[PDB]
Amino acid sequence: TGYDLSNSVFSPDGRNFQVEYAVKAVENGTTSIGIKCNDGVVFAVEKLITSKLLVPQKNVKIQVVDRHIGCVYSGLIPDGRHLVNRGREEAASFKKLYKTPIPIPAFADRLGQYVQAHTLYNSVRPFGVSTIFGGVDKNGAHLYMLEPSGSYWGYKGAATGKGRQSAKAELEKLVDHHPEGLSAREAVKQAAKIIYLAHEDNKEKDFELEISWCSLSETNGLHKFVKGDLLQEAIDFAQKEIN
Amino acid sequence: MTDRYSFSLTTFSPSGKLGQIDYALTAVKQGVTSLGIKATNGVVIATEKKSSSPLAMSETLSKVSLLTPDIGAVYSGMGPDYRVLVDKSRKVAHTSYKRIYGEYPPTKLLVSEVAKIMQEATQSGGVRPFGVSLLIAGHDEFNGFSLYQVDPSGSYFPWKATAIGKGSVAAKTFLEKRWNDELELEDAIHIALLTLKESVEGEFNGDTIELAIIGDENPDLLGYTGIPTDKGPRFRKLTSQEINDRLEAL
Amino acid sequence: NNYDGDTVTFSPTGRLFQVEYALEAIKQGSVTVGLRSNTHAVLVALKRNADELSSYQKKIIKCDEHMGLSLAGLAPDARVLSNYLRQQCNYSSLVFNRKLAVERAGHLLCDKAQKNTQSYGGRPYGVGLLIIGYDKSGAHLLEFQPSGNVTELYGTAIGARSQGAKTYLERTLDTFIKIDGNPDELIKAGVEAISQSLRDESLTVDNLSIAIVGKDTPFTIYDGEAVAKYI
Amino acid sequence: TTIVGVKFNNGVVIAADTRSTQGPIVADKNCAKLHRISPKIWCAGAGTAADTEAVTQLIGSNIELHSLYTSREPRVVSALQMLKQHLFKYQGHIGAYLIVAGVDPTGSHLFSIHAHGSTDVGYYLSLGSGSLAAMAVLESHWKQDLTKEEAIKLASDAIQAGIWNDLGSGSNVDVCVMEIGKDAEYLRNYLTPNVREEKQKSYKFPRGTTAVLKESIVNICD
Amino acid sequence: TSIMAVTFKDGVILGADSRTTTGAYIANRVTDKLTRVHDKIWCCRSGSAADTQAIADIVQYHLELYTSQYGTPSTETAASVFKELCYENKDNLTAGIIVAGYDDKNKGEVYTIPLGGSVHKLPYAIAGSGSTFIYGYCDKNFRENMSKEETVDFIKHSLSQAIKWDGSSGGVIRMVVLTAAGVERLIFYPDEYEQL
Amino acid sequence: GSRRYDSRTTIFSPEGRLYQVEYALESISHAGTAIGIMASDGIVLAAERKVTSTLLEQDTSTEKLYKLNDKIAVAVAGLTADAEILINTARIHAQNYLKTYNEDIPVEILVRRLSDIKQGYTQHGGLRPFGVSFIYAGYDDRYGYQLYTSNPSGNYTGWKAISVGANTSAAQTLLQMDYKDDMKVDDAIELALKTLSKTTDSSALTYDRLEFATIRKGANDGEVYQKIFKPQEIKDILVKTGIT
Amino acid sequence: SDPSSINGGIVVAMTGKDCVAIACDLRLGSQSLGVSNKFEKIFHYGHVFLGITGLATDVTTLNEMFRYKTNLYKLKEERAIEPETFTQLVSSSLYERRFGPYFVGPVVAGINSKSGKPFIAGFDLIGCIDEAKDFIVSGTASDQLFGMCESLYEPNLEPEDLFETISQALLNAADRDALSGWGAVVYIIKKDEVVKRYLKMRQD
Amino acid sequence: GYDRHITIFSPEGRLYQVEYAFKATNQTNINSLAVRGKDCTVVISQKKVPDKLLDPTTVSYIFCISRTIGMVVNGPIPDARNAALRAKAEAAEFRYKYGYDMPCDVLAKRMANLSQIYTQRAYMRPLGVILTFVSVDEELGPSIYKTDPAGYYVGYKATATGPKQQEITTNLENHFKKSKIDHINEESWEKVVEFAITHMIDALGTEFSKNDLEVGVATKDKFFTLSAENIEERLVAIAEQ
Amino acid sequence: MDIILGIRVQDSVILASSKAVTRGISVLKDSDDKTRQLSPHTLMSFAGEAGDTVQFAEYIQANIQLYSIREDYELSPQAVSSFVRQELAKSIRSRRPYQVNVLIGGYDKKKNKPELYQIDYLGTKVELPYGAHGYSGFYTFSLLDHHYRPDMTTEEGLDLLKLCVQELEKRMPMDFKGVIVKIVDKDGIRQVDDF
Amino acid sequence: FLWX
Amino acid sequence: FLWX
Ligand SMILES: [Cl-]
Ligand SMILES: [Mg+2]
Ligand SMILES: [Mg+2]
Ligand SMILES: [Mg+2]
Ligand SMILES: [Mg+2]
Repeated sequence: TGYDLSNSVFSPDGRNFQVEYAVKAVENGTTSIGIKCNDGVVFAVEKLITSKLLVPQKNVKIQVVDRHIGCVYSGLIPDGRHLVNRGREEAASFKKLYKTPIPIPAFADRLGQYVQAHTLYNSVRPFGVSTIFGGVDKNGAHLYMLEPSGSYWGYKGAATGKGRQSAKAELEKLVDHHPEGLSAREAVKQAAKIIYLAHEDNKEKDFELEISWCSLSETNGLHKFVKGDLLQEAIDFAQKEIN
Repeated sequence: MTDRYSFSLTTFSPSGKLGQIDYALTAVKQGVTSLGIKATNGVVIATEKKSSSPLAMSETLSKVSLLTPDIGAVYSGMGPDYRVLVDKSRKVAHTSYKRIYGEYPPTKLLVSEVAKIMQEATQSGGVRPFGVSLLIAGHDEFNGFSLYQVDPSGSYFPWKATAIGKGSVAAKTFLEKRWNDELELEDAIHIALLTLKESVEGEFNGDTIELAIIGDENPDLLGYTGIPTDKGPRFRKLTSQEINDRLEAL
Repeated sequence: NNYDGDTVTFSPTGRLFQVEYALEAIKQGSVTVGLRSNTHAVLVALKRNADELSSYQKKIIKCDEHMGLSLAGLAPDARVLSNYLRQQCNYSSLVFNRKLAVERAGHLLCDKAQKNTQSYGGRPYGVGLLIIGYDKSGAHLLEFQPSGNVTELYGTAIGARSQGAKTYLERTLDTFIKIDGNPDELIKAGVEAISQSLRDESLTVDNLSIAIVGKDTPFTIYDGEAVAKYI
Repeated sequence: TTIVGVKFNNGVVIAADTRSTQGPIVADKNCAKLHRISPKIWCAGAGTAADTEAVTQLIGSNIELHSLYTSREPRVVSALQMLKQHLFKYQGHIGAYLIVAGVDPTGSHLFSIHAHGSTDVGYYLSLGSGSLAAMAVLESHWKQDLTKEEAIKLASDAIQAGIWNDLGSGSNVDVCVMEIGKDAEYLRNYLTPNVREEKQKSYKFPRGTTAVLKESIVNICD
Repeated sequence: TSIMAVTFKDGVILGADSRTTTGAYIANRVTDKLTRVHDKIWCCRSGSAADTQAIADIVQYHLELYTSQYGTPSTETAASVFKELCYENKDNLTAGIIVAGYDDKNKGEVYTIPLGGSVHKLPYAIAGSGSTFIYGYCDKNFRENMSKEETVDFIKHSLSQAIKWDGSSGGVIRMVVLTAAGVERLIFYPDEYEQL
Repeated sequence: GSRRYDSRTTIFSPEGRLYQVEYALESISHAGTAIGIMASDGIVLAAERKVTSTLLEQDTSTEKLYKLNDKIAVAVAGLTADAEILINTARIHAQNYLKTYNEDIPVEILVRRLSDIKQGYTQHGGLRPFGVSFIYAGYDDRYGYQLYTSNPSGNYTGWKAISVGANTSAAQTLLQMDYKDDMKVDDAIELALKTLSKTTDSSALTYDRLEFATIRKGANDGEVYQKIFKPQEIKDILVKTGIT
Repeated sequence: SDPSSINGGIVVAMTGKDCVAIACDLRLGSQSLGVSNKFEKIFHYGHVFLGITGLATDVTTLNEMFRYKTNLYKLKEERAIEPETFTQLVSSSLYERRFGPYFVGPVVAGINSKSGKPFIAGFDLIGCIDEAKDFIVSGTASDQLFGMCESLYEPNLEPEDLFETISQALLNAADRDALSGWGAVVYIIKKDEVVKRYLKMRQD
Repeated sequence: GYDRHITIFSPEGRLYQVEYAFKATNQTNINSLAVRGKDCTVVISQKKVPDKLLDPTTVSYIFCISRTIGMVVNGPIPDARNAALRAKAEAAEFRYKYGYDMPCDVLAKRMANLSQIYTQRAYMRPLGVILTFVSVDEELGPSIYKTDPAGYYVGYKATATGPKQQEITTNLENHFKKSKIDHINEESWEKVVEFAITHMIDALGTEFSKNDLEVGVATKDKFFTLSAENIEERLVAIAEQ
Repeated sequence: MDIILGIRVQDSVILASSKAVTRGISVLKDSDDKTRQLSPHTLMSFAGEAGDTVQFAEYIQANIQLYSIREDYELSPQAVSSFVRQELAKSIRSRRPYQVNVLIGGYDKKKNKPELYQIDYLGTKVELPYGAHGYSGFYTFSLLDHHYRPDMTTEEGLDLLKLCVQELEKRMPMDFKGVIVKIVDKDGIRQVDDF
Repeated sequence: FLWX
Repeated sequence: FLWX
């Protein structure tokens, strides 16, 4: 054997073991989710409070690309930052040449082709992050999830990290119970609940909730963080549901 | 990133063998039988068209390739490796000869350029040798008709007649009995079809056999008239019909 | 085991051993403490000597008039990263006439450390940093790890027996955070914190290294007879 | 130089004069301005003689390699695109003015290329110093639905206008006819209306007229 | 040269003369200065024939590759690609281009790109040597939300004057109509437009 | 990364030998024998073709003996393809020298440069060395007739008579036995063939398995002639000496 | 400062019955100053003859360059280059320096060893080929040579007659040019013998 | 045994990384099928959307390379999208350089030559994909050309790819033995799509809903994919016969 | 720089080179040796642009000295001249060409013959019985055409050279402060101290 | 220097 | 140059 010692090597199965190993680093990370709604998308993430010494609200994990795209990730946080830095270059060069802000599907493939490139050579390591991202373009709302292999699809709901199975089960219920669609303000409250429910799989340390959203009506198609009254309203909704 | 493989993947073993060249020759041995016979007034190169599937159109896949109007090539071994070698061989005939001397290279010098490309894959960083042996038949004014074999090592030898690949050992013994220095081109085509029938197992007709000649100039294939010195290509690929005609008087 | 040859290889459980070994170099390094109020941020560093004839390895580096760090691990790697921060702080000044935000400083170090953990031939940085600064949003303290993970904290400590100081600061959090407009009292809390990480050795005059930045205080380092006040 | 292209129902015909000049001196009285890019794509060239010949051979070479790669007869638009991209790159420093004509699977085509890399489409075109003499004849006699024999007559008449009236053009008329479904026929010296009259005298010198200092056998052998 | 594009109720119409000149010699009297960069994005070319053809060919390449990946590009996107080439290579190019296209959302749109490489979105645009003579006429006569027949007349009368006064403009008046219906090519001969 | 698959072609053994040079020499020891013999009035180059087939075209063939310029030739032992790369380099180096100084290249200068190229492949670049040994037979107006050999190490030495390839041990003993300094070309021709005839792995030495060349001053007055022997000429010289 | 007319000199080539002739002057000067009366402008690579007029440093450089190329040609092809092929090599080599050219007016002459056909050709400095049945001219007195050749020349001259015609063409053209003359050389080329004659001409 | 890790020859003259890349082809567990009409070329592929959270519209293995050329992939989506983007770039560049639309067979050869390089150069891995290119070529007419990780390519009368490829192949072979021709003798592309789906149902032995299939159609001067409703209309036609 | 002459006689080559180094309206030096020994039997005189002359001479000298050590052999005068010409022939199409003109006087020990080569800054080489560079030629060439014989002795060659220097001192506008004379023969290179 |  |  030894097929798993080098990136971009096919095993006799037809598998790249180094990519499958990167997935393990993602499964180890904190829970992050995405919810597609009527006219936009909602992103939420679990921030483990390691110590009292962590400054609340001042270790932001959700990152904006251009002005209209939100990116959240689970796994090696630095690898995620490197991917968003690339995303920001791709979105800048697209806007520079074509004038229009980059469509979400176009943006998704720009990350997709880049992550896939890091499975083509033994001189690079695959990305140790699953990335949930999306926003609002001319064709409406789009939610995407991107994996270390370079694999990505469009999603109604997405979840990755240690509490992915718990989150996925809760996401599948929303899709079934709301076929006509979920509203932006509803999706924020649901996002809070699903992070709190998915925290059961990571319950040693207590956590800090962080939510962001793009909505054609609520944020005018731009990416904004949920803060103050709207955040506390979503936390209270989630606190009521666990009890 | 970047090609970090700047070192040889082909090195000498303690026994003095170059492993990757030996292994490349093993790949050629597994390859389908192709042969070449040199007559007094022409050269014939022939091979079986091993069809991957009966749904596949074996006309689209060309094992016998025109390199210049007066030079043709056939192979045994890995088809993809052959395809890119034909592309490089056609281009090098232009860049390193025709664009300098305003005429097509003689057979031996084009063979020498193809050999050089295959030798470099034997020594250059981060590459395996080519898994093919070529048979290159050609004509030129000052050397006349000639037939050459080119091996993965980059070595080339001139032949009166030879075969390469699957049943080459038996095919070479067959050619030794039949070959003389007074063979006319039609006699050489006849022997080529007899020799190839031994190695072919399934169907033997103009649709499963690929055969080309280096013979007389073909003015009809030139595409234009008015220049007396330009008399047309000596390379001609025999049609499916033309092969079947000679298989009746076999 | 078989997956620690270089930084480009993941382990079957999804670990980067070369990064974890770089993290180990910090634990071997001498203790350094960081803590802040709303007005001031303080670095306290226990310096280490080769023997009694040798000098004490300087732990604290100035990056700009409003920013600087303390180091624990490979000092040459701290020099490379501190030199990079000096340039980024300096670029912000010359081009934008703008003091570099302590948060951006962290983001830049993170992205520089990360590139060394994904590429063949290179190696991770073998040092941890505590960056203090005063910018347009008040006092800040950062913890840099060579994995690329940068974290904003009220207080922390890195190096050998850092857990002692980190537990103390976790208890004292409510007290030292409200030491506003009093440099000497915030340092005393930092000196008392690092004292929880001492074994057999005590704080002497050429042993202790203190740095402070604040509202009306440029980043200034205190060594020798200047720190005798706090023993 | 005078070069023309004329379209007829089943193909295209290009013609040219045979005069090469160095300033006011005629360097070549019978030079060939008609070049084969491919068997059924021919080119007429005006401007710097070396530039027209070099650019014709380079694209002709690349078209042959492209034809072998694609297993398809080359197209005029391919020769046109490769030429105009090459000429544009050199910002007019390659002084080649070409009439590109030919037949391909798409049909019959006639284009002109200027040194700066502009291309024009037409049923009749003329380039070179004698283009205005030629274009006068073409504008007078050209009509839609020319026959082969009419297009050759019109093309050669347009060149003759250049030969007689333009000092840059002279000697003979070369023609190339590219008809659909047929081999292109290159008619080298189609007309020779400028034959040198018998000289009044033979200037053959009595043997020994020239004074000689030394003789020696030169060794050409090994 | 005399070129213009006019927006109207159903879309946009592009007009141009058919004359190419070296000095006072007319090299081509039946030039097609209306060139396709996409199914319903066309441009009018003025200035260097060589430069405008090279630019148009590159833009057509960029929009074909854009279409393969992100589907139909906007008229604004096409104008942006023209601008990028014209602006970044301003020192080596003599090209005044009018970009005109039909979206189904945005309807008819006209962008003009002068020598500088600047972009200007306008209800209608005129450019080329002959345009100078019809600024007065076009300003007085242009109305927004004209019909097809009104816009064809406006362009025909406008270029007719441009051709009459400018030696550098002449031949036929080519036009290209861009609507939801599709793409329609129109031609008008001297015997018609001269005696308007 | 790629470190895993690097043979390290340019390193020392614990004994201070170059692995790849030693293994390349082992490769050459299986190649057809080539002999050079230097006489007072010319040089002989003889070489045994590797186990010939009866359908090999013998007359329009070149395996062993190559021409570098009008005054210098080489006999090859090893990979023919490798040799042809080095020969084309040597042919160019000769023309560069002629272009620069308007004088034919001295033999040693050409040999040193070709040997310096081989040396490079043993010290840097991480590539395999050339699996080739040369016998250089040449003439210049400084040293007259000269025999050299070069090997994959890039080391070269001068010789009165030398062999490379197969059975050099046996071949060198026979040459050392029958060679003398006042020898003529016609005598050296006989010695070269007699040596191959005894050291050959074949049953009997025949014309079709031999390449032969002489560099005499046998042209007309103070000029050198290279003679690459034709099949019929080898057949005649083989009968004349009484081997067949 | 016109490179083609600093050093001065002329070459002329003519075809006869189963023969070719190539001739050149011997002057090398620095404008008005005559420096050398031994500077030959005709070289040969096997049986192919090349005359070169123009800047003398480029005449020398190109001779050395074509010797180099024809030597490698012969080693690889195992035969002497033919005039038609050499003509193409000259053209390629000159056009390689399209935007930094050799200031030369080369002239190829020789008999194809296979066909036995007499062959001559001329080139501009950029490599354009001028093929001719009758004659090729080159140099500072090319106008004069064109006038002499066009009047004196007739087809199918015997080697001994062709010698008189080319010699009188060169001599009388050189005497009307300030930068040409100072001696002349004429090569008479038959299938398998070549005679080289030095002409007696006025030394001013 | 490092001769199994990179693209160098094994003692028996094999490239194991090429062979393992072929096995990656079937990792998706999807079967594709291509057939030629008189005027058209139809390609059909199975569409499996296991996750309920997936947006099914974004799940596709068929790509519009150029206006005329369509491509279906058998293999993982990352390598599929890698191959698609390159093919799109290559087809666009070809049109710019040579002034006419890249033919289906020439693109196939170009992509196959790229694949061949990954089998000879060590630093590049082969893509674990089989690319099926379809068009109506203006010279050769209805065209199917297929590329694999070995760098092999050939034209096809019809073809199938995936785990149950052999069953679909013999099903088509038996039809062309019967019909005695090289294509589906049918006027409209609608009925050629119906043929393609019918013969896939017979070979695989499974029934299809509108969301179980993905259809691409090449006509003269455009290639297009069918919506769920276009397929549903097509499934209704088969059922009512 | 200005005046450099060369006369090849029966058994030797004689190089005369002016001693003046002028810059503006000041003769800075009147004892300048405008020559380098390339090898024991090869001498090169040089004249042209300031700086370029010495820089080029010393560069050639270094290369010929390197060849001598490497091969333990002296390059023929013909070989040295061919090398020097090619360096100048490269130079002329450089960014900044060497504006240096040279005479190469050598004794070929193999042929037992003196050889004089005249090379200008373009790389124009000629073998001559007598040569000059700059305006000197306009006087000395016609004088030597008259008085020169090919079978002259070294003493006759020096008298013929005195005749040239006298003519140049009479008719040349500039004061070149006399010449340094050097003889190249079978015994090598020696300088005439009293001229 | 064709213009439009 | 030679023109045409
Ligand atoms: Cl390719
Ligand atoms: Mg007008
Ligand atoms: Mg005169
Ligand atoms: Mg005079
Ligand atoms: Mg590989």
